[PDB]
Amino acid sequence: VSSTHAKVTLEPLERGFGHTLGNALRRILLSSMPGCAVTEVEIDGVLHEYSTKEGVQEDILEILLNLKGLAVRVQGKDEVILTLNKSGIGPVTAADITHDGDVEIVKPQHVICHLTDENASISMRIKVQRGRGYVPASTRIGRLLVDACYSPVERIAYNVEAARVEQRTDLDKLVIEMETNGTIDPEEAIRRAATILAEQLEAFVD
Amino acid sequence: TEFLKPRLVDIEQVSSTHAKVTLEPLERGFGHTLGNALRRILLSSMPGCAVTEVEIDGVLHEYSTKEGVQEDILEILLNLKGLAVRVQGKDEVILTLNKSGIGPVTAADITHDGDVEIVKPQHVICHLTDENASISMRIKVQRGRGYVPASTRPIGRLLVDACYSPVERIAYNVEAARVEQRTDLDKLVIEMETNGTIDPEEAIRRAATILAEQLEAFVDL
Amino acid sequence: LEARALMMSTNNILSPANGEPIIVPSQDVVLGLYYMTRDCVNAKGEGMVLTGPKEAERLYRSGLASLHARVKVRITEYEKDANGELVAKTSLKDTTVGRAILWMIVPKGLPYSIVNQALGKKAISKMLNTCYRILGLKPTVIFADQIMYTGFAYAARSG
Amino acid sequence: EIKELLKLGDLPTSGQIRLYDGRTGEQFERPVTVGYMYMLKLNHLVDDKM
RNA sequence: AUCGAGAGG
DNA sequence: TCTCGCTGACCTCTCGAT
Ligand SMILES: [N]C1=NC(=O)[N-]2=C([N]1)N([C]1O[C]([C]OP([O])(=O)OP([O])(=O)OP([O])([O])=O)[C]([O])[C]1[O])[C]=[C]2
Repeated sequence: VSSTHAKVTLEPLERGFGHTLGNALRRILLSSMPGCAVTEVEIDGVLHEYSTKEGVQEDILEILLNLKGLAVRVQGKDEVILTLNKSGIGPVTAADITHDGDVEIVKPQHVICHLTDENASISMRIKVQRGRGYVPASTRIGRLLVDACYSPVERIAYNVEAARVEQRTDLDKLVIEMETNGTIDPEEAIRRAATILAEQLEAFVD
Repeated sequence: TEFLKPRLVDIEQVSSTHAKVTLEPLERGFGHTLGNALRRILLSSMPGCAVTEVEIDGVLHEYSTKEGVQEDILEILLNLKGLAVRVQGKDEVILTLNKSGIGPVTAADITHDGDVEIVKPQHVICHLTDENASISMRIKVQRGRGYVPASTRPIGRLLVDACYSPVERIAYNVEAARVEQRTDLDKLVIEMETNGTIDPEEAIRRAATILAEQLEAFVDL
Repeated sequence: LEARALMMSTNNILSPANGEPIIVPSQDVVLGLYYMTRDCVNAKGEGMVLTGPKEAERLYRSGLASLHARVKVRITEYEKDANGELVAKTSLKDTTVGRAILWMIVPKGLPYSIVNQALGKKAISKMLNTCYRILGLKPTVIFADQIMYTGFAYAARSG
Repeated sequence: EIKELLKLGDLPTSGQIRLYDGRTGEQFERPVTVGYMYMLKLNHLVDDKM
């Protein structure tokens, strides 16, 4: 389908194991996958989220939402700071961030803001932290706390359909609806989730 | 971002059948995943021993009665289906029951075998009413998993539906655990009810091994 | 050949007595759609801005946000042009988590206002009729199958 | 009287209990009434009719 | 086959 | 105009007696 959307199917699974394997993998991908994403941002123009800047097409909520949409990879830093200063006429693009060695952007063409008047401009610094899963900004509690999506998965879904092998009719087939943000290959994300789940129960394997 | 590994910290035996298993060092969100996966695997794929065939000398078919026995042959077959045994030697074994005189016929009356261990010799199979009557049956016990009906693949042998799985009930609860100064960790407490055939720790090991064997397919490309 | 071309259940979308669709979600599916699209005051996850329906689904599955939470989501919708081409429109709309999740099965070419309400039987009937009028036969049958699946699933989840 | 009998058995008086989905382990969002109803099998078996 | 008595949808 | 015959009022299963 895409470099971020993939399909994997396991047909010969025993009865009742589809809702075990798929559910476990879905939970691990949703809540346990490690990753780094934007969690904080400070804007000179706007002191608070409620306050609205002048000279930029997108409101503060849209800016925070685009920051949430940003997918970033950090090499060896737990918390890193990325700064963006933009001037002229045109949309504010993720490629405008000053390049850093430890920080990489999978999709440079990610719009954060749209510039309306050349008189106004924004200089913004974003904080990126490595974590696991999705923690809302409300639970985290002029610093703008934005939601952080550490887990690379964008959507995970599984569906169990009966598949019949010769002489056996109760066997189950599992198909995976897997969507990623482009940080890692969705197949490799499935591999990571399976590895994590296997390593969790290593203390019980005979 | 290293993940903690759960450990078997306590296996409590409330009774011969009722047991509680605790898994203390679990991360947040892993308790429910492990509990559900282990509960499903324990309720589905635990092997056990159940009665498959019963041969009575004076009985030709299930829908008959034997003189001196208060219970019908069908009821005797149901009572033999409700029999829990353990075999260490091989899967297939033959048990012979013989008793005479007035009095209930219990699971202790089966002839003693070194391999076969009857966990509950108290429950009755049939009753003998008058002294002259006698009962003589050959019981076949096999090892398997799940429910295999007698309909799915001589005169005088009585096929019995095999409820192989020894697990009766599974309940799991996730509670907070205090490891070092961390409070985000939680513990998984698995509650088991069985027929006495399987060891709860062995049940946990078997379930985890099945889960890992299934997961290795996803681990590989 | 005549069975396939005339008597197939896929060719029987509309009633012969009147142009209303004859296949319609009912019972469990209607209850599921009505549970998804209904809203509640002070539900868990209220007031959070979402980047799309997929984030709403993620918060629902994670247990972070309720299905009736009144949130603000970015929805991209398509409307047919004069020549019939599809042009997208992106905006932030006041909706709920359930409606955002439901929007994923709605085919391209329909307004978001169809799902931005508590969906009864009449609402789903009108939505199916609109889908048939705008898109055609095969999109209508695919949409009906998806609606039935979603309604069954979320009626089961509703308890 | 039904509520009192439920009380004596250490059961909720509303007649509804919290159920968990077997396939996922996720609690159902609303309480579900659970009890014992006398079910009958009618002489309308499918094998006699197929 | 037909009739009578039921039953289900 | 009003009596006065003549007309009309889906599918499936089980049983026994002629
Ligand atoms: N031609 C003709 N003559 C009849 O005398 N009957 C017919 N058909 N049916 C058929 O069977 C449906 C109702 O049966 P029922 O028992 O399901 O009642 P119901 O209200 O629909 O549901 P429920 O029983 O759950 O209350 C009905 O449409 C029809 O096709 C039943 C009687």
